[PDB]
Amino acid sequence: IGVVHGMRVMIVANDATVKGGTYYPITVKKHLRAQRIAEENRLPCIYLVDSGGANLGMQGDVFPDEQHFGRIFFNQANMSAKGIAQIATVMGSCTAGGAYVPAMSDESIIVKGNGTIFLGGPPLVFAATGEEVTPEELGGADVHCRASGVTDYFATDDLHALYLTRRIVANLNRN
Amino acid sequence: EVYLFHPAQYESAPATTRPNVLHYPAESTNPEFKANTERMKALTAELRRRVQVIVDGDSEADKRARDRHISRGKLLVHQRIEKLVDPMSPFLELSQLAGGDLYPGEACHRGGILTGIGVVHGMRVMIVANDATVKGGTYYPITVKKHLRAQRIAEENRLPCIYLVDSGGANLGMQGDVFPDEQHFGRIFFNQANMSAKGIAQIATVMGSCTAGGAYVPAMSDESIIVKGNGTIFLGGPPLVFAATGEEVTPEELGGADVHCRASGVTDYFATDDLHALYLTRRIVANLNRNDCERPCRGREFTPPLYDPSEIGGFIPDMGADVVKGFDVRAVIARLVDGSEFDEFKKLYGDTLVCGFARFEGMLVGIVANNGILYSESALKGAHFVELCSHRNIPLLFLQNITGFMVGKTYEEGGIAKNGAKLVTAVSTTHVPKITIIIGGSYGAGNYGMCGRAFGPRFLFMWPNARISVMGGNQAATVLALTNSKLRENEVQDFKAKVRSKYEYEGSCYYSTARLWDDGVIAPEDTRAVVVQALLSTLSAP
Amino acid sequence: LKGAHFVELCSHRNIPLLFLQNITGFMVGKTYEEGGIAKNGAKLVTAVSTTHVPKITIIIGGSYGAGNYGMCGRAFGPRFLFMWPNARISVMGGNQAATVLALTNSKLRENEVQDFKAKVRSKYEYEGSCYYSTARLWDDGVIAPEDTRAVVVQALLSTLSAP
Amino acid sequence: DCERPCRGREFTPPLYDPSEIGGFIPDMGADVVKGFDVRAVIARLVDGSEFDEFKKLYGDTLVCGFARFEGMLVGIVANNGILYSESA
Amino acid sequence: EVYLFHPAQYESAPATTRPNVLHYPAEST
Amino acid sequence: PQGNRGTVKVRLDTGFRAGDDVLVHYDPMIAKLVVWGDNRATALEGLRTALASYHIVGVETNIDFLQCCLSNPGFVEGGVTTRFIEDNSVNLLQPREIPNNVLALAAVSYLCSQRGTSTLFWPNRQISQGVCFTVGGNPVVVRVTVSTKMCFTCDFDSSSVTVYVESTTNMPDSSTFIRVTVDGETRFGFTSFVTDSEVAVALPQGFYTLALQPLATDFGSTSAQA
Ligand SMILES: *C(=O)CCCC[C@@H]1SC[C@@H]2NC(=O)N[C@@H]21
Ligand SMILES: *C(=O)CCCC[C@@H]1SC[C@@H]2NC(=O)N[C@@H]21
Repeated sequence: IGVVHGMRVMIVANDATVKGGTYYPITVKKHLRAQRIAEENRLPCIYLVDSGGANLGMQGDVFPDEQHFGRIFFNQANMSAKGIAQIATVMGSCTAGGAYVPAMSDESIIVKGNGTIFLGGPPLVFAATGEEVTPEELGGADVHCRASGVTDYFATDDLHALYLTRRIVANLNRN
Repeated sequence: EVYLFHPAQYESAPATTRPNVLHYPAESTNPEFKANTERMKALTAELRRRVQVIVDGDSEADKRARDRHISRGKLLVHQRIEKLVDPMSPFLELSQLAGGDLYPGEACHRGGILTGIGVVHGMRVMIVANDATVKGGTYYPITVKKHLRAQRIAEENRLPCIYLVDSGGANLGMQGDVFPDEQHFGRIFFNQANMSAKGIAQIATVMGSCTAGGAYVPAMSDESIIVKGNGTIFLGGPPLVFAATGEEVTPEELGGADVHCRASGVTDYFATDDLHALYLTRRIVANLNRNDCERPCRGREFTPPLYDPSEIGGFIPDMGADVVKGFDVRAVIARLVDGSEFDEFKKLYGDTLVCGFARFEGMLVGIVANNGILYSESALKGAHFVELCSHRNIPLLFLQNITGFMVGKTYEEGGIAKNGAKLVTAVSTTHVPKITIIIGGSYGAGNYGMCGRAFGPRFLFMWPNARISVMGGNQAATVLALTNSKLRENEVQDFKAKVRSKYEYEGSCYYSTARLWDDGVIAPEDTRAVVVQALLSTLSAP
Repeated sequence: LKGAHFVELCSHRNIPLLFLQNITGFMVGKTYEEGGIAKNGAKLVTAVSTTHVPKITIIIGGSYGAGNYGMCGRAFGPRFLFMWPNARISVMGGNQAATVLALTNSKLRENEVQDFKAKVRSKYEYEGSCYYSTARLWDDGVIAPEDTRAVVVQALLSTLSAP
Repeated sequence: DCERPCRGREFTPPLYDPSEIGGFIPDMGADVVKGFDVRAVIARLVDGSEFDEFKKLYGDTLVCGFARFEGMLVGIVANNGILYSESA
Repeated sequence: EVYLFHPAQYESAPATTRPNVLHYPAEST
Repeated sequence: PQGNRGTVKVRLDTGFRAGDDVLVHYDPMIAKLVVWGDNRATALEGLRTALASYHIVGVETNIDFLQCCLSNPGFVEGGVTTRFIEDNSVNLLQPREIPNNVLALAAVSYLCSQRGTSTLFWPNRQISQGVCFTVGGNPVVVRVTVSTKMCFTCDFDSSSVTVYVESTTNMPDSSTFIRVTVDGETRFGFTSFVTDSEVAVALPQGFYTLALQPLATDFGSTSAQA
């Protein structure tokens, strides 16, 4: 829980230095706990997204259940419906299920070089259609900020992304 | 060397380095800039001249009527406004140029009625004052429409209503367009009763006459004031009572102040003259147990715009032309918002609809402005931004310069109608206050997508260069010429010229204003001020 | 006063209201104005305007002037409004309009009195007819008197789904 | 402590001494009871002796008006004679 | 000479001229 | 300014403070002001300067009479007879002229006192205001048109005065210091004090008090009949 522009917010940031940011069962549990605290205290949520996705080694304990990876999106949608702002800043990668985090937020930010959003990664698209595409040309900042419309703010680097996040928080009409 | 600063440093930075500051300096040496400035100056001078001739009167008949009005011990309507409102306070007069060239043979100044938002004892109120110097104060259809519009604004903003009544009644020459309908003279009493039921105070001060239907205005108000000499209230006038019972009675002994203040009980306060009447009105307003503010927070730490509004006209091209040039609406926004700061929402997606956040004297406002042809992406962006502002209770400001959507088989196949419908639905179903200003042209369904008159904005104003029509004049000429196969090749230019002239005449700002299609014409340099006042008027809304 | 009290009584019971308009204004005179006839008409108008029960009005006779306003006219939001083919709606009666305009207009000469009265009477008859009102959506149609009951029933049923 | 932090304590004491109110009060127990103007009482109870009368010429036996007690707005209804239909 | 003042002047006036002030001096004699 | 000045010593002795009410027929003397110099002429000049700086608002005084006596040639010549006051009664009782600049500045100061933080705005119009003063029993009226840029234009007979108010500052002594530009070329600051009955301005030209037109005591008088 941090203070941005004098307002208390709940900040959830992926650590890409821990197995590439992949979600362990404990990672999902901690994310859900943060969402629960934010929802019951009406704290706006900021998600700094840099994660490979759910780890396939323990997918049984991560993907299918009530308190599992989809509950993140359930909580995000329900908080957005209750007027609690959901902000996503894509500092890195978000693949498959994680790609819902920027798309289901009220406002989203993507960094140019390192920000990529796609439901199907380059390995999947090559295994499906036999085509080779880089992550940048598949789900980079240009495609999602100029054509797709998934993201709302184009960030040149991490510092610009954090500035844009603060600007988004500044314009929440919260007394 | 990498990531040395903190984002708060950029947030609190001089205007040169603050990244959310719009930088649009005036190209004062550019000949096109000078031509645009000259055009805007001429238009604004004409606007001020029309307002001034309305205030001071032009013809000799106006002078005679004003002399008769003064000789009766009556104050003029604008003088009544000046002496009723707090001495040094703003007054937002709405339909200044209503009734202009509307009824041939009559100079219906102000539509026969002055409506505005004033400040009495620090509280914003809606003032509706009849002008007895315009055909004796009789209600034209435009007069009824303007009175109803003032009542609508007051009801939707919970502004107490003050009616300074001096009117002969509905004019019998046009009774078909005045008496019978939903939006006709009885709707005034319907609105008055419903506002009184909702706790919105209705105050009537009878400075002159009120006959027949108008007599309901004092009687249906919470508190009423009648002036001794000039105040008369009766359902049936002396001509009617003589034609009925054969008796002759003067208006004073029929419905004067004594009979309605000592015996009838219709009125509550006896006024010796106009000044005493205005004093009693102020005393009534003083005793409305309305709290000064729900929240005592001020938040007045704002910075004026960094660029002079007086050069806005330099960026505005000629709207009436064979080929209309395009301009960046941000140059306008930089001259209207606090510190020229503007957080753009989707800077790279819409690219023809600019959506962003700004502040007017510390009040946060979402701005939606046209910057070219509407596409599916622009409509989706506008709808998403309107939803975002609605979820945050952020008021919306629309800046309309629109020439329809993009046509073509590909665009229809992509669902442009569906996305335009999404934008229209988002604009229609929101509950935040909405203010729209026509800075350019509003043509066709695009108007509907940009919070037109039909979509219930709190206020709507037009710049003197603005044009509103079902379609552009050039577009109308081309389409009508192409469709009309009966037209001969020898008679093409004359037909195009005629239709262009008709659309120019019926699309002008004055044509719209005379018909209460907007809430007045304002100069671009005053735009910011107007917006602020409008925003303040919405602060008492539920 | 009786009409206002009855409208309040029906509103407190959620009883729909049916107005049958044949009205030629209020009673004029010094005594009646001194007694506060405008105040009582205002009470009736307020009661009609501020009620929430469904209201249906039918013009069976004439609706003239402020009396129309007191009897749930078009401006006061009835659910439906119908006119009989003999009905007339105007700001004032044709004879009343002719007499008042002739008496007020001092410019008019004695030689040109009958023609002026005939012209104004014809204008009021033309603009007050049921068809003139119907063509301008001032009502919800013209119905025969013998069908009136049926029409009312349908209208009432249409209001059964109202909140 | 308070729903609304507004104070509004900028009031003025009555301009006439309350200690002489009894001078205006006649003997209630008497064969014929004299009448007095209740406004003289009101002038010694409200802020600045200010009083906005509601219908000064209609009731004439029931004085209705607005006043303030230490900045608090209050409607005053006072008897000033026999009740009539107009006064009621 | 006619309508020279503003009603706020009468609203903010000394007790002698403020028109909504009740004047009932005691007839102590 | 009391004490040891540059060339003279000024000493003021008074029994009244600001806010006190002087009651008539009981000690009519408001104060006594003494000035010491090296010569009689220097003492007289110092007394003139000190009297010019003595600003009293609320009670009529004889400051103008004292200035006339001090500036009288007979007094400055030397010793004068006892009947001197009776000798130069016409000269000493000369009325003080009030230029239109003083009227305009007083009206502007009164309007600024009326204004709080509200902005003067009427769309496509100049806000109209009026201030009524009494000059020698004459009800003079100043009509002012004010724009959103805090620029007043006051109208007199065949005369117009433009006053641009740069800034205002509320002094702790219930007064206001106003910086103005008269016409388009005369910049200066002055002090203004506004009551419900008069407006006082301390201009570089001197000190002036203009009485507002008194309010009627029978405003809205309805004595049941006439
Ligand atoms: C000539 O004036 C007609 C050209 C077409 C006008 C264009 S087509 C795209 C825009 N949409 C619309 O309705 N009018 C504009
Ligand atoms: C002739 O047609 C005019 C006579 C008056 C008409 C009467 S007076 C009483 C009723 N009220 C009203 O408005 N008209 C009716």
